[PDB]
Amino acid sequence: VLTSIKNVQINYTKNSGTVLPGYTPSVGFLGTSKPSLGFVFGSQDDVRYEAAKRGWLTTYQDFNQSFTQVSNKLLKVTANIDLLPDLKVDLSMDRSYSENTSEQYSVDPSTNEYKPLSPYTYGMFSISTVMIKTAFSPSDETQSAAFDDFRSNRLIIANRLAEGHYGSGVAIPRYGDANNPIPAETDPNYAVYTANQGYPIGYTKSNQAVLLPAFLAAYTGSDASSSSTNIFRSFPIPNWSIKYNGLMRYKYFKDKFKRFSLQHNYRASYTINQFRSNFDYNSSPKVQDVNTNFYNEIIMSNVNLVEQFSPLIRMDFEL
Amino acid sequence: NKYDPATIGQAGSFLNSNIREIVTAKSGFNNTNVSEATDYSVLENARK
Amino acid sequence: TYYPGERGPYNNNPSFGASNPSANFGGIMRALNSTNFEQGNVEYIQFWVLDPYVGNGESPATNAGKIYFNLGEISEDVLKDGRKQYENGLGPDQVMVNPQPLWGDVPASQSLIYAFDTNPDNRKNQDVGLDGLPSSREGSIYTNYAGEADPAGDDYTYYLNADGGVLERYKNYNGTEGNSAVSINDPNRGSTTLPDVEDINRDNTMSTINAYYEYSIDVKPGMQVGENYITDIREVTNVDLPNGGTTNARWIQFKIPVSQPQNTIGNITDFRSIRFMRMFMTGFNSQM
Amino acid sequence: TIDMRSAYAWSLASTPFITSINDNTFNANSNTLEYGFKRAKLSWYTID
Amino acid sequence: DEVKDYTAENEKEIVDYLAQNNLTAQRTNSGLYYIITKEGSHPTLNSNITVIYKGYFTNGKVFDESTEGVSYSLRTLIPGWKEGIPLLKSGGEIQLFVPAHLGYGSNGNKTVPGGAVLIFEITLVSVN
Amino acid sequence: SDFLVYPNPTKSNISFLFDNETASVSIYSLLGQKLIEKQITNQNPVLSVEGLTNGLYFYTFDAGSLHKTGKIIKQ
Repeated sequence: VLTSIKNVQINYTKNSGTVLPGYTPSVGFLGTSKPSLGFVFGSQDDVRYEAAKRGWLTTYQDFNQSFTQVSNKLLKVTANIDLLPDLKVDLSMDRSYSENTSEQYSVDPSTNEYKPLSPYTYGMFSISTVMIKTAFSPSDETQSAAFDDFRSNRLIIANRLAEGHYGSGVAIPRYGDANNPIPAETDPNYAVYTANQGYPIGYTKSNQAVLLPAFLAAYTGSDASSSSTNIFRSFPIPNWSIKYNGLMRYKYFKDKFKRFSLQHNYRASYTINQFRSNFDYNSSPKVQDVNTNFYNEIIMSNVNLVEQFSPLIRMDFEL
Repeated sequence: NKYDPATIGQAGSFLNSNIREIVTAKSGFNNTNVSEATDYSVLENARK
Repeated sequence: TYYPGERGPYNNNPSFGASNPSANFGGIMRALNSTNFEQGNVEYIQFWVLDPYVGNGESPATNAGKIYFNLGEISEDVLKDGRKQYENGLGPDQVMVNPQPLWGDVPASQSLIYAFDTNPDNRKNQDVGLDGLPSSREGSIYTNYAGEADPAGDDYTYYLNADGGVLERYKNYNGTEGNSAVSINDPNRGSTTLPDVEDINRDNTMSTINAYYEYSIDVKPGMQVGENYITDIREVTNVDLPNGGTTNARWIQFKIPVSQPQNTIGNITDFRSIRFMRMFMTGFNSQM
Repeated sequence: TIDMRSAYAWSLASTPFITSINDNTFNANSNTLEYGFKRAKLSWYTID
Repeated sequence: DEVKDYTAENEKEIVDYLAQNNLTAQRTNSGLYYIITKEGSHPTLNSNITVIYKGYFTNGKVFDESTEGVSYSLRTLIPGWKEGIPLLKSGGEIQLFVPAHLGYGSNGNKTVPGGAVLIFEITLVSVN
Repeated sequence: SDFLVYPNPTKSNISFLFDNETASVSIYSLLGQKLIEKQITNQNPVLSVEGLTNGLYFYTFDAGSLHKTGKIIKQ
């Protein structure tokens, strides 16, 4: 029953790049292979440790140049289906992931051990999702079912993340128990403790790890008790384009029609314009910020869910 | 210095919690000679 | 038109009719687009004004006063309570400051856009003036005039909806309550569509500084060139009036040099940031 | 010249100071309703 | 949803470490083991402490050393610190045996795998 | 975003949305020519007509080969 598919177009681009400063040795007349023969032809494998051990990285202990890596992935799957003789469906699956890593480094004077210093990561992410499950719910300045789901899913996601953090062997500490009572008004954290009562200690309503997956589960129609609480997705859900020149066949040969075609497009994307690695997410015992939230490994400022019926429908017919 | 935003009004800082509010921005300093244009400046919907 | 004997907006003086009218003020203020007077080399304030002691509708010769100008950082907290009042954030279902801040309800939320919606019920609940009260709860704040129809004295009346001469029709045209009716066909036509906010330069922040320069001119019957910043006088002999009569006129040109302030209020030393201009009339006894 | 005589660009003013910041002539220093006790009526317009 | 329980394993690892190395440790009611090596001449829930701690695993491999005094708020720290630091005055030294649920949780972070017992040697020098 | 003069009846500057290639705007403004001749770039398109006068002005924006003319209003 799967013989309907006609084509499956697959495009997959993967760009990479590496800048390694402080590389002492020179090159030859016809070229070089000193770091590694693969590196000259874009190996992208770790040559920092090999170069440091071989002794041809700079020995300056206050070196101010950053080892840099870049990696872009771009998937553009496309397919065609002919479920009916006149009904043509085109599916698309787009994904983009750009990641730039940077760090400084030193070389230990003894043993020539490469030592990274303040590594950080940033980049962009984009994927084709489907949010049609909440597309037609009423929404205005007075009512929204998706926004009510957003408000409700924060506690569910917070409980899931607390069970993930506190490994269920002990009762999850919350903001209203005797261990963490509501402070007096003189304490700065009075309003923060009051605003979130049943929430676990590190996962408040304003925690990004709490209300990002809550936002996604609310506006994609998924259930918060089972949806994925990750930032990046893996499988891009297809967007579609349906064309139907089929109604004319039934009885419209003599029913005043000579041309007839319906069309429908749905294209929905989930995008993070810039995510970074948090410098506060480290091994230090300080694990909570001023808002009493746990530090997140990846921090962003904005996420975008863009849904587009272009067109929702197109009835084009010539009488 | 004592204007550390991470130590606002803990033990010896020069800032109170009122530094967080625009209404009590000047009441958020423990110093005396504080002026709204020299020492600090407040915006209410500053765009990034 | 300045009425020293008429109570101003949001005035709650228990004894206003017994007060000397020359002790009152009536003022307006405005935001300047270009605030750098040193780079722009703003040399003076020049105005051609009409002598109010010559024409047909002349003031009495004893009605002398002063007009003050202020240039610089002027507190745009019109109702001095420390909070910015924007009336697009008012209503029955909105969060207000938990204790009333001495002038009326002020929204506790954060303003985003200074614009009303287009719902007439919301507009009626919101367009209530800088007091924040809809002329029915004003008497709780303005106790000394609670028995009047407009205790705060800030209702808006359209000039084609008023009665009397041209001046009386504009007497309440500057009231901040009810001046943003949704429909243009309302008997009290709007005269604006923006909410009345305590933020004049539209930078979302309510300034509270008072560092400005003060200049002043005298308004007297016998003003002559060479003094009081008067640089020119044009006497118009006979002007054909619409009723077939004739009248005399006297235009006076003032050039107040910005570089020579008469006083300095607050800590201001240069003209590199002149964000507001205010002018207020004072010292008059009768309508001027 | 920068024209300043547009009627809709003027709005009600705060209580002013006359001699200095320490001059309480129009009750500009008070923190009560007396801040508005000296305000008389002013209409500003352009006859239609 | 892959939550995992480590309380029994963490407690058995603490007991094994306290048996192999000759140490006597008092126990709290939440599973935290503390040894007060020395005292000086009590920080509360709101106090900016200064510490010279050093935190390693049960095998001695240090994951977070601080030989220079570092200032913290004591409300942002892991629950093990919140339960151990207020047990000594200024100038004292304490040794904590924080389990996984009182430390970095059951999921862990960089250089700290989930479900790992963390041994801290903290020197509270200031309650500023 | 082809070519915009956002505030046409302005008591202030002109924001002049256009393409990347820089501009050579000018003003003549009611009678003859009174060239202003600013040097608007791609990402700093701000004019200055706030001081001159009030009237219906002629502008000739020049993005290289993109000579687009029009009228602005000083309020």
